[PDB]
Amino acid sequence: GRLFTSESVTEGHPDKICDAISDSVLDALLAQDPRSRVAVETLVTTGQVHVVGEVTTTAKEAFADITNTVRERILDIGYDSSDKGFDGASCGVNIGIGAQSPGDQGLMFGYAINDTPERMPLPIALAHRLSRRLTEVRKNGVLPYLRPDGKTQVTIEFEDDVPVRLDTVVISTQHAADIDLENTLTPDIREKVLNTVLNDLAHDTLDTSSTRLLVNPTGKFVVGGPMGDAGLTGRKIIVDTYGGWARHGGGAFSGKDPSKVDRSAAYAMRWVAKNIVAAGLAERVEVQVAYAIGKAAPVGLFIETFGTATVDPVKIEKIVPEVFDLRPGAIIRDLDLLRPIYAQTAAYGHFGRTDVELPWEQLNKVDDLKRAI
Amino acid sequence: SEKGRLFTSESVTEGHPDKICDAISDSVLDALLAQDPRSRVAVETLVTTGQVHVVGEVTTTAKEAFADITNTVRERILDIGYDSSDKGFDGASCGVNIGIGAQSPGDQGLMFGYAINDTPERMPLPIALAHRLSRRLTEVRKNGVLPYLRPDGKTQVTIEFEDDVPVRLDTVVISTQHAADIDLENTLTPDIREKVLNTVLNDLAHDTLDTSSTRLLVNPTGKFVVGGPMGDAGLTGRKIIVDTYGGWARHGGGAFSGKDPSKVDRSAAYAMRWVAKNIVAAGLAERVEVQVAYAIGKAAPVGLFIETFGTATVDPVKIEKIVPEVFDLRPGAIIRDLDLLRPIYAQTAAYGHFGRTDVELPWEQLNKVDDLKRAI
Ligand SMILES: [Ca+2]
Ligand SMILES: [Ca+2]
Ligand SMILES: [Ca+2]
Ligand SMILES: [Ca+2]
Repeated sequence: GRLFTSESVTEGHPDKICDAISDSVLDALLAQDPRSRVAVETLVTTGQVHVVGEVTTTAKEAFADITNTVRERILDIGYDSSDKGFDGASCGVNIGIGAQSPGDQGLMFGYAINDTPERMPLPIALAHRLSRRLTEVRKNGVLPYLRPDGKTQVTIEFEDDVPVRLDTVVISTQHAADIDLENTLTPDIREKVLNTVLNDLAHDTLDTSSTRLLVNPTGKFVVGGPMGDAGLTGRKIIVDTYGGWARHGGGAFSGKDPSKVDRSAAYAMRWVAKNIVAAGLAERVEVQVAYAIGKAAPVGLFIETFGTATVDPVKIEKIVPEVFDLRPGAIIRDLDLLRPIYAQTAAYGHFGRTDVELPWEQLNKVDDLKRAI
Repeated sequence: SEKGRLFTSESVTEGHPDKICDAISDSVLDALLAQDPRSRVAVETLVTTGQVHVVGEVTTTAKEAFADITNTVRERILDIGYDSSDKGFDGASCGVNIGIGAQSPGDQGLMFGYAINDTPERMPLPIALAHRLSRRLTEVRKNGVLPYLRPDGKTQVTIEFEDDVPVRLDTVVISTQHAADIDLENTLTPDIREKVLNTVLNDLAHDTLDTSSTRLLVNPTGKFVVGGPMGDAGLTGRKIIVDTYGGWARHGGGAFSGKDPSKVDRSAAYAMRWVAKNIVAAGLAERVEVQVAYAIGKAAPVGLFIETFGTATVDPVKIEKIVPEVFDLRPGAIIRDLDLLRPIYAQTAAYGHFGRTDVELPWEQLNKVDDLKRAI
């Protein structure tokens, strides 16, 4: 029986702090100037944030306010005290962003699979559901002693490609110093985080009766975030996408405006793949787009259905570029990408989100595909 | 009948800002390991216009090496070739800030490795060719053949595959920094074709890849005089697909540079490359993805899974059985057997960690082929 493990992290993980700050700067600029060009990278370490990169924008007032946007995001994450390892109101904030006033050979992958309602691979889907729920129970006061930093890991056993057993769940979370790990943290996390997520999913074949749950296996986790650590933007690209289950062409998402094809074309390929499986044309699919210098539209569109197609895969390949307009400008227009919608994507995955509606997750092309067959 | 598949991968030179960071992070690692082989290192680097910021955490007895980190940083930048503001960056005069916490002295995981007989080095062809080109691009700068070149650069390779055979080199893009006085059409383009593209193709001598109609584009966006961190920013661990298999294989996550070998994200990824390469070299498959599964509380893997994509010459179940008999995949054993507690990492920080034809790395040795053949 094959095992597969994926992980997720909360918004309080230092690498995710950086992704969120980078995309908070992006959203701030897009809110005032939708055509801003942005390439913003964030570093955090003990007591400090360093935001660098380049921007072309007319949004000078938003640019001036970046320092405050940074602090506010850190406070929203929940870092508001040195006791927690980090305080957005009093940490160091340094800005080294160059500012001015105003194709390529490419491959990009997308993936979808009918193993979850959100059409994601089960290990990453479950890991993200758990990291989101972990944060939710902190913020809604159900478990008020929790602190922001955390990580989830999910190992599933498969038999002939069917997920049959939930093998291991690891949940590591930051928490107040007075909390008993064995008699308070562990059962609260089992009841309020693991069991609620498993009930939400109600998976048809995943046996969770003998799951090994480990909560804070390395013990006390009182201080977290950048304290005694460091984070950078774009260091969780597998967490951001498919958890290792699918191939990745390279390129991080956060801090990049939608003109960056690494972001927008990856989003488009997810959209294509999700609509293909939701249309029942395959149970799982990897979609690959090929772009060439000097041509807007793709020079190639390839799929792999792993034996699960219900129609000829060559037919699927033919109809995708008829149904979808995969020119970069069309993707931007059609998904309405020149809007401040990115800070929300910077933790808990860019794909398969059950808590927010994202343009590239909409099943608005299922009918189109069915008509084209 | 399906249209031929296209696949593109890319590589960057040691002068690309993200690779500058990988190199600085691993140069700090090597400096520490040279004095204290058991140093714990998690060192991240940021560069932007005129400045380097090195952060993270270290546990080491190598206090003299730690004190010298600022000089190690400057020396790496100068070795890359950034020695002037005219080039965008000067290792001797740029800002260098160190914010590293210093002190004196398992996990649920999955990691992938891959190999394939599409190249001599048993790497996927698009990334192998991209890396050979980026290495050669740097080589002709440093050896004086094309002395007007400057450090920053990028290569991209698009190949057409028909029924899994690489049949055509579709496009090669070579983007390189250079001196201001250089004629792009009449000097740079023909020099790059002759000294970089043609030499690499002749070295490779690929039996099926037709290069007679290759579209070569040299600096398609024009002049590239200033580069590196100038008007840009780089960070450690932002080229993980360049570092590995160029998108051809699955990646479990985790960057390499700035991490000592106790980090399983690095050492177990290296071990999986070693396993996959030996499996293919032993004739057990033409291509293979190897997946190792670790559990909290157990040193040895709880699973070892392979995918041979229909190319196995023996039962894949048998391959799965013999791998953990022949390879000791306990983290402590990988570290000992590959001799990882040595200053060998700065060299890995550009041009790929896998498939290197210019340097001999422990995880690329075919010293387990005989063992595998005896176990069948
Ligand atoms: Ca059901
Ligand atoms: Ca529709
Ligand atoms: Ca041997
Ligand atoms: Ca024997």
